Amino acid sequence: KLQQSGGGVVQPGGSLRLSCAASGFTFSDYDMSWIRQAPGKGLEWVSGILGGSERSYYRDSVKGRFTISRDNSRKTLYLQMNSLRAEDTAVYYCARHGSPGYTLYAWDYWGQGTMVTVSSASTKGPSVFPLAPSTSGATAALGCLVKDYFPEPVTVSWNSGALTSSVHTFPAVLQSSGLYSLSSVVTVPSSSLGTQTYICNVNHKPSNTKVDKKSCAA
Amino acid sequence: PLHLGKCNIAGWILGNPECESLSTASSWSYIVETSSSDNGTCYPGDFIDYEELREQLSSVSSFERFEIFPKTSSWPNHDSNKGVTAACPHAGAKSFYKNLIWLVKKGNSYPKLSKSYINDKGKEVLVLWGIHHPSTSADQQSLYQNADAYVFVGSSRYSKKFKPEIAIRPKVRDQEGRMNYYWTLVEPGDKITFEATGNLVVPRYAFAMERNAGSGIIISDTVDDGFLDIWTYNAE
Amino acid sequence: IQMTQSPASLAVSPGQRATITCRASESVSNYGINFINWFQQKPGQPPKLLIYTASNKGTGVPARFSGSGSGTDFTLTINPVEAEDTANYFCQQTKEVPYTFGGGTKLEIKRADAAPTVSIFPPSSEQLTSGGASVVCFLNNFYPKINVKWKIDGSERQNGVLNSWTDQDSKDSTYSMSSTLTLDEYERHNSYTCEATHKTSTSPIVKSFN
Ligand SMILES: [Ca+2]
Repeated sequence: KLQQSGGGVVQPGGSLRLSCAASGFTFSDYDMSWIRQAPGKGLEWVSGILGGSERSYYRDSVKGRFTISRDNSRKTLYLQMNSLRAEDTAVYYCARHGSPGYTLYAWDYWGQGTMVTVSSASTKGPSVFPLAPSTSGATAALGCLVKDYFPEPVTVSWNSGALTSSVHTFPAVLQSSGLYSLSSVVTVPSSSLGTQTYICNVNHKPSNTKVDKKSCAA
Repeated sequence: PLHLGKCNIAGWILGNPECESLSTASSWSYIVETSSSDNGTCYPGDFIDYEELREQLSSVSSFERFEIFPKTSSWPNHDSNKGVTAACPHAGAKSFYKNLIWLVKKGNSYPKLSKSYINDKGKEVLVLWGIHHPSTSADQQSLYQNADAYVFVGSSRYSKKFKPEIAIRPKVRDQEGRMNYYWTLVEPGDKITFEATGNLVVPRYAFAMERNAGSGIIISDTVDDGFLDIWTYNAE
Repeated sequence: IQMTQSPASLAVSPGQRATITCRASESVSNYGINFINWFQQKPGQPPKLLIYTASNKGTGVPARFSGSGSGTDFTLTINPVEAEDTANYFCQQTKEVPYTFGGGTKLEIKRADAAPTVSIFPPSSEQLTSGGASVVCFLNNFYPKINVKWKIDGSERQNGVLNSWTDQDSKDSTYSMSSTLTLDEYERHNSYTCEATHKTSTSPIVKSFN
């Protein structure tokens, strides 16, 4: 029961094509679809395509420009996204349709997302700085500074493993026409730093970069 | 016993908009109607096959109103929002039947029409489509451009090819257009096929159903049958 | 457009039941049918089917979740409200027609008063090679949200440099981020002090001079 999409950034008016991938079988029959989630709120469904007698359903705010297709052997559906307005930047959840029984009620599940982004502002991978410090407690709270990146999303993993605890932040766009900046933190036993290695990895997939550096004691 | 409060079976299953609402689900022995006469079919016309339809809708397990093809996107090439009429109005505004879409011309010329539903899940799928008969060739060309135009419903278990008969019938609800109503049934095997250069009122809603056999108690003019026994004649 | 709309955003302890509700323009019921299919989104990652057709609870979903309503208006209800729910719930696509997403509700969960637990930080060497100077002070794990200020012991407007942004947490209120941002070997002292005020009568954390 699986779902896999993609695409990053477009300088508006360009065309894009979001792929999607299925495993969880029987793809030859099912209906499938996308729902982009608008930022700041999120809104709605951008196409509904059928299994047989191929028929295509759209939003009247979409209808002209989008083409939704599928292949049944390599077993993918796509969204060809055309003539793009700043209005439509969202993330795209690829999603199927549980029909069986009579009606066609709804979609049981949807792929992680892919953030399609519409802007003229060139891609920028994040500057990566560590954050380290006094009075000794029980648990020590460290951090990782990710600064000035564009656009979206970004992923801060602390060397895989110590990701329990580990809150993250919601990027501000420091008022430059781009370049988000988010801040991440651990809370970890005092006795794990000054001994254990604590790394802080960040992936930004659109700029095609993933990086980490040990946050070093001062 | 399914019992309609606002209208006869014409307008209810077509969706005349005094009809709308209805009741809670379906498995029903037989229909009961609150009988409109002058008010039954909205935009004036003959309901073909209406009494056979009277009894296929009698003993029924379930029902589904589903979007056969959605009004919106199903028809890339035909102007899908323009037909609505005073004959079938609502809120004082000029409405049309819920379960079908009156398809008038998009920007003057009307190409061949391709649409089809291919069934899968076995239940009896009831598809309905009206057929419109312009008052005059004025009423005619300004709606479906081809003055020589037809309608052909493909089946297997059905085939018919229609054709408009244009003439001015007397006024019914100020309408010298007259329409015709037809209902096929596609079983789990079949793949329905529509097509036309005009005069078609295409389905929006349509029904998956399952029947048995039954009924028999109704109004003069206008499972539980024999069971095993009941608790008297046999075991006690 | 065929549009639904919710009973906004209100909030509950993790005590028990709240009702998000839907109001559909037309009737989306025929019957033995209905339509509305509830979806939950975790505020900061992907969608979840809970209740579909108002009534039937999606196998795989929690029990606490319940729903019912006739055809025009609907209601979602999660009875023993859990720390786990708390996520931006939608109301869905109605019939088959143009398919329309109601737009959502927040659902905030009310815990005991907490914290902050302030953490400060100097800027790193490599930010500083680049002329960057920013100072990060974490606030994590409070409740409610909070008032933050800096003490550089100078008089400038308020201490400018727009900073903040935050989250919600599956288990508390978490984590106000606030940072000051300036240039090179500049700034002034080594003095920048978060006075983190909340429902507390103070939470001072001093910078360093060293
Ligand atoms: Ca009725």
